[PDB]
Amino acid sequence: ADCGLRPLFEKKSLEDKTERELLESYI
Amino acid sequence: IVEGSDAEIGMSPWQVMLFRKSPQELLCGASLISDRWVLTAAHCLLYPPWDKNFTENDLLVRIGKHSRTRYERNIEKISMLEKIYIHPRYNWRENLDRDIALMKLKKPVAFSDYIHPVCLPDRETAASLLQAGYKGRVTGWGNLKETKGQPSVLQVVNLPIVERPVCKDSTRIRITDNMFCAGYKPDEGKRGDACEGDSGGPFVMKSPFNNRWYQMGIVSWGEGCDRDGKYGFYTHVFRLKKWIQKVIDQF
Amino acid sequence: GDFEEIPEEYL
Ligand SMILES: CC1NC(N)CCC1CNCCN1C(Cl)=CN=C(NCC(F)(F)c2ccccn2)C1O
Repeated sequence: ADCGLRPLFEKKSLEDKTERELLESYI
Repeated sequence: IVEGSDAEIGMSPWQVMLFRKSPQELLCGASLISDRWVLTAAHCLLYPPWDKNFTENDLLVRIGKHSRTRYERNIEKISMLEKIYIHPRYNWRENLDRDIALMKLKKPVAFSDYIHPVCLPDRETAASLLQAGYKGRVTGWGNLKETKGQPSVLQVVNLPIVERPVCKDSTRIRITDNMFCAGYKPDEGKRGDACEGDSGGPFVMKSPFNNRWYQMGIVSWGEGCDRDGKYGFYTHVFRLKKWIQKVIDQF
Repeated sequence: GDFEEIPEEYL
C-alpha cells in the first residue's frame, strides 16, 4: 500500500539519473 | 547485466540477493513484495537438467545491498527462509513456462531508506504499460559479459519491451503468453541485457499515473548475453498474478 | 567465493 515509493527518491521528491527515460518511452 | 551501469544508492530498495550458504556465493536476484514475502524466478530453486533443487534450509536472503561481495554492515539485512513455493505448472522440462516462485521469510524484515517493497501490477496498470517500445528497468549482480567477470555493485539497465512476433522469430524455443522479451534491435544502437547471475531479479516500470514502481517481469531465460538479434525473456508477472495471490492468501 | 564473511548468527 506504500510500495513503489522509494525512501531515498519518491519520498523526498527526488528523481534518479535515468528514470526519466522510462517516462519518455510511455508515449 | 551486460552493458549496464552502477546503480544509485537506494535505487532498488526491493532488490534481493539469493545467497547460497555453503559455499557462500550469489545464487540469483529476487524482489521484496512484502515485509515477509520475496518473489523470484522459479529456475533458481529447481532445475533438474543442471541438478539444481535447492532446499529452503540451503539459502539466505540478503536485502538492502548495493555491494555484491562485501557484507554491508549497518545497512543490509539477511533473512532466513521458512517455505519455498514453486508454480505447480512450471515447465523446467521444456521452455521454463511459468518460471515464478515465492519465498516466505521466518521473520519479517524492517524497511528503511534501503529496504522497501515494490508494487505488483493490476489488470489496468499491466494493460497500459506492457507495450512494445515502453522501456523498463532491469538490475542485478550477474555477469558483465557473456564469457571483467562480476561487478562490484548492483548493475542497472533500461530496456525497451519488444513485440511478440519479433521475440518468437529470435529463437527456436516455444514462447508462451506467460512471458515477454525486452531489448534493443541491432540497428537501434543501444545494447544491454541480463545474464547468468541476474535470474530472479525484478523487471520494473514506473507508472506515470501514480508514480509508483511496478514489477512487470521476472528475469527468466536467454540465449547468450546481449547478442544482437537475441532478446531477453522475462516472466509475465500479471498473468501469474492469480497464483501469487492464492499462495499468500492461503498462507 | 570472493565474498566477505557473513556473521555466524545467520547460519
Ligand atoms: C543467459 C541469460 N540471458 C538473459 N538475457 C537472461 C538470463 C540468462 C540466465 N540463464 C538462466 C536461465 N536459463 C536456464 Cl536455467 C536454462 N537455459 C537457458 N537458456 C537456453 C535456452 F535455449 F534459451 C532455453 C530456454 C528455456 C529452457 C531451456 N533452454 C537459460 O537462460
